[PDB]
Amino acid sequence: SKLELRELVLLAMVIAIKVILGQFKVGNATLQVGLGFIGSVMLGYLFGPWWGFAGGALSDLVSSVIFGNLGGFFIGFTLTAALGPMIYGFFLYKQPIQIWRVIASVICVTVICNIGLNTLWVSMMYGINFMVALSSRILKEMITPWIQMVAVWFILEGLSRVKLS
Amino acid sequence: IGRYLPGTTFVYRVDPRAKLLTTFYFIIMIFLANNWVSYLVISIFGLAYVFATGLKARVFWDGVKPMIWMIVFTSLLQTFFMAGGKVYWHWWIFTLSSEGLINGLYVFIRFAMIILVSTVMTVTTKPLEIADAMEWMLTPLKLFKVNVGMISLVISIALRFVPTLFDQTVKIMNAQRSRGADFNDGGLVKRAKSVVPMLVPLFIDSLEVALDLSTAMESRGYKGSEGRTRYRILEWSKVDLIPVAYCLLLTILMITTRK
Amino acid sequence: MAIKFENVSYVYSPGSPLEAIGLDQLNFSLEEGKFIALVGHTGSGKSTLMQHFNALLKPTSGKIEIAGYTITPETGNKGLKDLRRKVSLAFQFSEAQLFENTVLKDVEYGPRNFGFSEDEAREAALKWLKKVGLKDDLIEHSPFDLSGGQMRRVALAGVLAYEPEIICLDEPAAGLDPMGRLEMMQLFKDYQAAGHTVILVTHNMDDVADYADDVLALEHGRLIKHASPKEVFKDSEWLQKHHLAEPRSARFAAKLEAAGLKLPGQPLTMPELADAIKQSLK
Amino acid sequence: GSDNIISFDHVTFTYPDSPRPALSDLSFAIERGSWTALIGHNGSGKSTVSKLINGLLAPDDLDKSSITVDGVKLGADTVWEVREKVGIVFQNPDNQFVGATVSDDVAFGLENRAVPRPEMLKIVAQAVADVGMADYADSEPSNLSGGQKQRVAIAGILAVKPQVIILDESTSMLDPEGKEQILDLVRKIKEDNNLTVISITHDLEEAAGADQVLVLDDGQLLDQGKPEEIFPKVEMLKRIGLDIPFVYRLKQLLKERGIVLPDEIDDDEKLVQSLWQLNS
Repeated sequence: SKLELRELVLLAMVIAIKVILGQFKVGNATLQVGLGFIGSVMLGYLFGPWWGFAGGALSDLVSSVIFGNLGGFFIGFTLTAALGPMIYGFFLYKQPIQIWRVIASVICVTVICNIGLNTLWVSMMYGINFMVALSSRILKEMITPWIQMVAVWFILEGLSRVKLS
Repeated sequence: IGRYLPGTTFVYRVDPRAKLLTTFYFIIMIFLANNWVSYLVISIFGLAYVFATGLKARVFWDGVKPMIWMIVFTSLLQTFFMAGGKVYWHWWIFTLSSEGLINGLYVFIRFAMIILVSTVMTVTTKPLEIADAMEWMLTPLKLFKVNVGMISLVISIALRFVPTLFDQTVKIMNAQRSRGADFNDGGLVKRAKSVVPMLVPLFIDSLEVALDLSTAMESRGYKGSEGRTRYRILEWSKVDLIPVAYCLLLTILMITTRK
Repeated sequence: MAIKFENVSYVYSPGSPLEAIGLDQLNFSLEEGKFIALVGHTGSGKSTLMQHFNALLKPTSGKIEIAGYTITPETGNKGLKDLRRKVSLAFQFSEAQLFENTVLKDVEYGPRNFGFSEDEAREAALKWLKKVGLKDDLIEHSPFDLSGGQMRRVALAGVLAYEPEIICLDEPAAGLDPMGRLEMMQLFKDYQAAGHTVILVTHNMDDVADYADDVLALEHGRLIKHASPKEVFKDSEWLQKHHLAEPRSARFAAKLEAAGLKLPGQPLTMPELADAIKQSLK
Repeated sequence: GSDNIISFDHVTFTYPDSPRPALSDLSFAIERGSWTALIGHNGSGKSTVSKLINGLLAPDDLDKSSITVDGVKLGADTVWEVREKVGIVFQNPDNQFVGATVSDDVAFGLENRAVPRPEMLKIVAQAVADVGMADYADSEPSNLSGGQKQRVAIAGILAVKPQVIILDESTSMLDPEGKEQILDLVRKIKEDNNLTVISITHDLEEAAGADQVLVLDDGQLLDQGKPEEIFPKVEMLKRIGLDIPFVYRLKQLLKERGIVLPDEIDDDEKLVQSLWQLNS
């Protein structure tokens, strides 16, 4: 699509929403289970992987600047949040609504970026072993990602075709 | 929001580019320090940066708080340097040593220094000022395929409309809280549903605003990104000599202490 | 037998009574089934005050007796729901509230989970969708497929379908064509006649004079004047010293005074203005 | 003469639509220099008029329909050069606020024209001055009232120097305080630039003060008359679904009270004088 404008405003619009949804974790009672993946799934599904990936990187930038993060700024930190909407976009872009698509797309995001890369960026600058930051990661990432597939697939799927047509 | 406030108005806090470069140069200068005079030098400069630029000391706690007990454990882990290699022995080998203590105090000041310089970056600058600086550092890649016109546009709009969509959410939240609604009752199968009553309004709204803005942008004659002036630019003020000196002096002091 | 605020301050942070922040003092009482206008300059705190009614905010000082409950700075979040069936706030631009995939599911949402059954939640949503004047085929018909006007209806029926004792409205008629406001302001004027208090938060002073039994006025979080629309618009200087606007007929009466026609009493309203123009000639 | 002429236009939304045309007929013309009101019930399709004028929206045929904002005809590449003659103020100020600060919103139009910055500084500071926004020049839309963000929305238009200012639904969301203030300003801006204004649907002084009033119910133009003409239209206006301004309402209620006043009073001044007359 050459001459893309008015798709790009809504792009910034979801960059916004995802920046908003990163600060909000609700959550059940004891386990907080943060939001903000929704913004990446949104960047993923209707913008596509190679597009949403560009968004998820800008969603650190805007976020880092406003709330006085952290974030990035520092470059290998945004790659995680850029990667996130990509993989959701990879198999949800111009693709059908199906239960095989999400389970591959939810648990994977954890393993690749949320587990591996987030673990990596923790242990790099310090002497803490990669397997120490891997230890804490496996728990949180064996519990919560199954809570996303419940909200990710169903909530997106309506919104996928509710506003698409 | 989000924070922090530009000065009310305090002295300095000018030209985000130089100060962001000073922020980035300092966290590189936090590394490359091999001595106790190294950590002495980089400590009393970033320090001298703070209260000469005058801020209330209590404002710095907010940045240190979340990482404290983990980083204590880092500095606790490396205060025990013992048996780095060649001892998979012995009994209880790990023990307190000055070598680790000075190592552990290195990591405290090596870590805490990145949360001083960077904290005053956010506190002393508007978010758009940082963005203006960010897009300037971003510029030199114009030589590649990357057009940066739309990258700077998307950033400028999102940074602009993140405040609004926030305030629209609270209004929507209180709206559904009045006719409904309880958000905290326990369940997995249960309360994922509670997201929808805020989300669909927020998404309906965010689409409605992308409509109204894209129309106004074109009725203001937006042909595209190609070649149309700029109103809002950055100067180079007179105060900008201070960070060039502060950065260039500390360089040699750090050079001596490195070697 | 009233809605009573004593002695109610609200601060956004730690505070003491010297500060002017938020709401301050605020001793008043409002009658049973009256139609009460709430007016003031933007940033007086009429918005903040509105949120005290259903306890989205709780005071930092005083007490509030409203639905039979009592809201104190220590009041917890138990039993909020039985208060909000009785006391309903409707925010400006309530067509944003629409979420549900059907008009009738969006209006039922309010009665439902408020302690209505299913039989009486549909009964009420059906009752108040026709009551707020939608065609009945617009039931179903997902509410985002509807005109701007009829979304405002869906929103209203959503908040009125459980029929609260008190209803609070911030600029409900904003952005609607002149015949729309007449319909709306009559539906509330009819809802009042059914024995229910009605709160109205507006900067339009015209329909405050026409539709309201008494008005509250706030300047910088303090309550400056509580009286009926007539007692409020009497003063020329005091009204104008604060930034506050006469209703139109009051300005045309005072405009005839610039020409010197001597209109008897205080018309405030186009029927009352024409009748006292007819009287003042004779 | 006329500053714009719209030919017979049929316009629908065909995606998604066509139970109905939004207009299907129209064919109206605005005289140069004149304040004009387009009034109708929502669904008369007036909301789509102002967008068809600058080319953002288009007729169905493009052939039998002709839209010319005088001097220029819509459109092929014509569109962009038309937008140099005409600009619009929409209803939702927050939604369309394009600037970081006030003076970036008034400079946005100039930016798009490649006007170099030294000249942009002087035009922008002059435009925000003309709307009263001088002191607020560096303030932020978030922190501005609802009538202040339509002063900046209008100030951004004066900087690109339009021939026609179409107020599309502006003052929809606003207090009657700000409404009279905004219109009083546009009235000034109008006669110091000698413009043509197209205002849509506030009734009252927006209509009763306009030089030409077009009643658009429904999809087609119902009469064309001046404000002192069609507001007396009463039933034929009231059965449209519309209402009548104050002086027309006040003279109405006076007639039923036995006071008959001449059907030409467009003002409070005429009515105040007429009651000053009729009191002997």
